[PDB]
Amino acid sequence: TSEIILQERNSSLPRVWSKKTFTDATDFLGCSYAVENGTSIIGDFANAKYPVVNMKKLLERYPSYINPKELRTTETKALSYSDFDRLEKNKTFTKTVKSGFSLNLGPFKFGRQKTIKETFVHNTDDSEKVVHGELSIEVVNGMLNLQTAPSALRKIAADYLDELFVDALYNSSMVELMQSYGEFVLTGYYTGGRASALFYGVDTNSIQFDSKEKDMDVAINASYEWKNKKPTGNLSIGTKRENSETITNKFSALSYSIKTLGGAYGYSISTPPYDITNYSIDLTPWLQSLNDPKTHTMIDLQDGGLYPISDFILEENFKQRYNDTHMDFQYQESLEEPYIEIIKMYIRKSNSGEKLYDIVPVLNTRQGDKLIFSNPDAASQSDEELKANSIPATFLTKSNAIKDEKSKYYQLKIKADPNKTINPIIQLSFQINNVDEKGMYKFKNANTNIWYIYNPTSMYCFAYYDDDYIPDAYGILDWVNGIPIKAVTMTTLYQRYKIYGL
Ligand SMILES: [Cl-]
Repeated sequence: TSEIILQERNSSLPRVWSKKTFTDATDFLGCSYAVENGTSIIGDFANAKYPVVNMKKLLERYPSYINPKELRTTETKALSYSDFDRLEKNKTFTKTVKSGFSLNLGPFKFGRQKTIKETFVHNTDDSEKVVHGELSIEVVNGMLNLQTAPSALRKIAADYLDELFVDALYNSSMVELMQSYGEFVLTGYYTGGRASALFYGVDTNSIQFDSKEKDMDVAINASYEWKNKKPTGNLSIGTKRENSETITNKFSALSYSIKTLGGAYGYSISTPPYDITNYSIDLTPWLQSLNDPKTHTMIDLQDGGLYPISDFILEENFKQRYNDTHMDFQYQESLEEPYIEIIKMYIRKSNSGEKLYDIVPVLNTRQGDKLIFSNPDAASQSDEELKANSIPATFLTKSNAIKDEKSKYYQLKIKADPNKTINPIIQLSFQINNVDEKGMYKFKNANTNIWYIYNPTSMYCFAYYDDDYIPDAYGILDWVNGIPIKAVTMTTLYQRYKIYGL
């Protein structure tokens, strides 16, 4: 509203903010994993999407980053849940994600409900009577782990990312990247075969969450048979005769659908829904197909076997955006026009209680991050100086002076606005102190084709994949071409610099 342009985006610059560019069980490691848009079966190989880590390249240099271990066990787990928050009553999915990460369960819960609704015939059912069930039957044969020491993860980020993942990182929005890849990277899983069954019951007489869950607990447990459960037997789902009374005594209807993971002679595609007392399926051939380990696949996740994508990238702003987007704090559908806004940054309250501000250029990136170019010596200044930034006349002079300077390096829209505040001291924005376009060097990483432009006095760095369309979006191609080439090692860069992706 009181926004005023100080420089139109140079009109000869283009307006382009983006470009739209499993043999065996061990190949899932370092791939993205889809929660929201997957099958909702935890650890299901189908939810493995695309490679994030270039594993072949990594293992060619450091073979010890991978660590397989033979297992020979069987596992059954049953879960009953009256609603989609109760889905996580045993933290089944929660504990698969890296300990300490801020996990948003919404998408997982949404995906399960979406699947339930697609798997089971459309209903008039009174949700009060509804309870859900899940069964897992697993022949476990192996275990795969990627090294996850932070220093390992940084090395991977720097040099061992899949080039199409690097593409998505710089040529689409984080939103788009998560739609295509999913939200997590596979670091720890189990291999073998698995039968997975979902149940949908209408409890005849209980509406209490716990009572219905105990009813489902009993039903699930009366509804399958594993005789002689040897690892490394007969298996069937469905009740008959005596066991059917166990079900009908508590449920007016209980239906199920199964899906087998790996093996042969099973059910690769989720089955239509069947009444538990009417239709039984013999999985015996499928179970004994699992004696051929060639038929094995990814079947479940290790605790902490899923790492956020943010652990696999160096860029501060992408890391934060991934996190914020996952948490539903931010959502930019697609990359946009960058611009510098000269606005006010909160510093402190005067001894009269008055808010005092510095005037600051803030680069808005394609991704919509705000990179505040702060003056850390602004806090030293005396109250009356800072208060003079509230005078329209000093704002004119300073804003125009900053524009005159930054204009030498950036040909994008520069605007000023005396009524816009940005507060990084109390709060997405980032602070980069002592930004100075004159003090920079650059080098290209040969493995990844990323340019890293770094200021070795102030310890900040702007990164971008090597396609001129990007510097052109910021109208900085001239400037960057003039920047002298000076290599620094990746480890020095990420250990000693803050890196921001343009
Ligand atoms: Cl049926």
